[PDB]
Amino acid sequence: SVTCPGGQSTSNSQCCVWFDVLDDLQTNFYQGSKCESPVRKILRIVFHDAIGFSPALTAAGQFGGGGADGSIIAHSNIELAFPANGGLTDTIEALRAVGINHGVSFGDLIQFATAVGMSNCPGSPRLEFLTGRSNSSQPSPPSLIPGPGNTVTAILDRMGDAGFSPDEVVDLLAAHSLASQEGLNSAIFRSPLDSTPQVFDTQFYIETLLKGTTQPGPSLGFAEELSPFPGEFRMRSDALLARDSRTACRWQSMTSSNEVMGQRYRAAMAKMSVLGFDRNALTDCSDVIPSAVSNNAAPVIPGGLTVDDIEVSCPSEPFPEIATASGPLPSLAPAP
Ligand code: HEM
Ligand SMILES: *[C@@H]1O[C@H](CO)[C@@H](O[C@@H]2O[C@H](CO)[C@@H](O)[C@H](O)[C@H]2NC(C)=O)[C@H](O)[C@H]1NC(C)=O
Ligand SMILES: O=C(NO)c1ccccc1
Ligand SMILES: [Ca+2]
Ligand SMILES: [Ca+2]
Repeated sequence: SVTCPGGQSTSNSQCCVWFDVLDDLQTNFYQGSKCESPVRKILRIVFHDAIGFSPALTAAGQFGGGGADGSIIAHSNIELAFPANGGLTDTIEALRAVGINHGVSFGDLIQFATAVGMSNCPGSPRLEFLTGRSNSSQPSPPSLIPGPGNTVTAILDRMGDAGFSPDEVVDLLAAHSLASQEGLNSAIFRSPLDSTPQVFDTQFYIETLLKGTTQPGPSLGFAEELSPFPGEFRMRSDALLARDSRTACRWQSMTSSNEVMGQRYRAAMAKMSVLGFDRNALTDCSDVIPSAVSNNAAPVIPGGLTVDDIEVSCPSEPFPEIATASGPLPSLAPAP
C-alpha cells in the first residue's frame, strides 16, 4: 500500500504528513485527546472560516470570499476585528504555529482539526477529510457571519446565499450540542447550550424546545432568552429557529435519534468544508481520522419535565415519545 513512515496504511502519499499533525494536535492542542474548550472553539472557527463566501457579492462584481480557505488565520488581523469573531485569538495563534511547523495549508488544517477534535467527543460521527486546498487567500468580506440577534429570515437568507437549504441550517446547528457561550453573558462564563456539552447527542434540540422558565445569571446578556433550568444558556436565534414554521419540523425530527442526527450533520459539514473549492480537485484522506467512543445514552427530557413542558411547533408531525427522567430540575456546571 502506501505505507507511511510510521507503518500506518493509507490511500495516498499526500495523507502521510497528516499522521504527524494528528499526534501534535492530540498531545498539545487537545491536551491529551480531550473534548473541552479547544474542540468547541475550533468548531466555531471552521464555521467562521467557511461561511466567508458569498455568490451574491461575486455576482455584483465584488470579491465574495474564498470560503474554507483558512483566511481567518492568514488574515486574522482583519477577520478577528469582526463582531462575530471574539474569543478566538488564542485558538487561532495555536493553530497558526501547528500549520507553519508542519507545512500544511491553513484551510486544510482547520478542517483536519475539526475532524480530529470531534473524534474526542463521545457520540461524534467520523467526518470526511480532504486535503489540497491552496494556502493562498484574501481576507473575508465583513458581515457574512450570522449573529444570535438576527431574525430567522436574515439567517436563512445568508446561509442560503452560501448554499444551504433551511434543513441544512438546522443540521449544521447540531454543533451546539458541544457548546457554551463566553462572550454573550460573561457573568455565567461557559454556561452550556445543552445538558451534555461533552457528548454529541440530541439533547440540544430537545432542550431548546422546552418552555423558557429560568434566568440563569444576574441579568440577561446580548441576545439571551429564558432557559429551562439553572446553568443552561439559551440564545435567541436557537430559540427562534426551533419554533419558526420554516425550520420547526426539521428541528423536531432531530430530537429522537442520535444516529439520524449524526448522519445529517456529517453530510452538511462535508458540504461546508469545500465552500470555495471543487472537491474533485482535492485528495481524500478520511482514513486518517480515528473513531469516537460510542454514546450509549438514550435521548431524555431532563429533570421531571414532560412533553407538556415542550412547546411543540411542527403542526404536521406529532412529538416523538422521548423518555422522561425523575429527580429535581438540574443545575448545570460550566462546560470544561
Ligand atoms: C445560525 C448560525 C449560528 C449562530 C447565530 C451562532 C451563534 C453562536 C454564538 C453567539 C455562540 C457563543 C459564542 C460565545 O459567546 O462564546 C456560539 C457558540 C458556538 N457555536 Fe454557534 N452559531 C451558529 C452556528 C454554528 C455552526 C454552524 C457551528 C459549527 C458547525 C457552530 C458552532 C458553535 C460552537 C461549538 C459553539 C461553542 C463555543 C464555545 O463553547 O466556546 N455554531 N454560536
Ligand atoms: C501559508 O501562508 C502563510 C502566509 O499567509 C504562511 O505563514 C507565514 O509563514 C512564515 C514562515 O513559515 C511565518 O514566519 C509567518 O509569520 C507566517 N505568516 C502568517 C500570517 O501566519 C505559511 O507559511 C504558508 N504555509 C505554507 C505551507 O505555504
Ligand atoms: O459566533 C457567532 N456567530 O456564529 C457570533 C457570536 C457573537 C456575535 C455575533 C455572531
Ligand atoms: Ca475563509
Ligand atoms: Ca450535547
